[PDB]
Amino acid sequence: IIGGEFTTIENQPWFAAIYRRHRGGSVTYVCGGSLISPCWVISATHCFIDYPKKEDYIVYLGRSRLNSNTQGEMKFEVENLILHKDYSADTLAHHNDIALLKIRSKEGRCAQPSRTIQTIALPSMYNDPQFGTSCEITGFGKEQSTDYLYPEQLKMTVVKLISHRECQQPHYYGSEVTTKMLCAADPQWKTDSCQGDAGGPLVCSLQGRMTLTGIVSWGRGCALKDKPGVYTRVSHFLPWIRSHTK
Amino acid sequence: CSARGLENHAAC
Repeated sequence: IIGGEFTTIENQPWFAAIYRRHRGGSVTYVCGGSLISPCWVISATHCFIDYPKKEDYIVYLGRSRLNSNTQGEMKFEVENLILHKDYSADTLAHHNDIALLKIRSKEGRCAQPSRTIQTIALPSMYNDPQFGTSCEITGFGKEQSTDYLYPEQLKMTVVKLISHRECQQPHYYGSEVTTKMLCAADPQWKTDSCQGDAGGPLVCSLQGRMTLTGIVSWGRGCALKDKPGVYTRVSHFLPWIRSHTK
Repeated sequence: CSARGLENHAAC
């Protein structure tokens, strides 16, 4: 997250931190995700597409820091790793950039809700807030485009939903953005998601409830003028989600 | 390889 503010897991208790083990045994951060039910975390397919073996991944819930333990955290293996069959990627856009991870502990359990671990509601079908609505994004991604390191402490910021029309302007992304995506940006371009935030939550208040409106997917650079963050539009994937979690 | 889209990518 470029700009914004440091936070803790209490302020986004559905946030999932997804890591990969390496042959040799190092573990590195991969992507964020969102707990949508006790056994299911939702994220982005591009986070996994290159290394799609489920045994390689570890998921933590209740985590506020990247490389140290948070009191109350829970660690999970990935029982099922489900990537979207229609995923595709070009120079820029990632299409159908959505993935589901079924989580299970060494003790065979799903998530136990606590002060630091809760689920986030899915939106209702094809129902998204209007452009100019402020929403929040959360992640462990870079604080500056040029940074080599990821921040050790979780961050969040606020960005505004941008119309499809605006986002499809050629100086923006043209037709790379589809109706299955949502654009969001800061009016001054001063805050944004960045590398390492992918898979994490875009959350908007919708009918007075907090709703998983989007999933961090792609963009050109970070906090770059005329180049919004692009998010998978969750309200357009509900059949896929339900069908794959039943 | 400093962008959203390229997290956990081999090519990078």
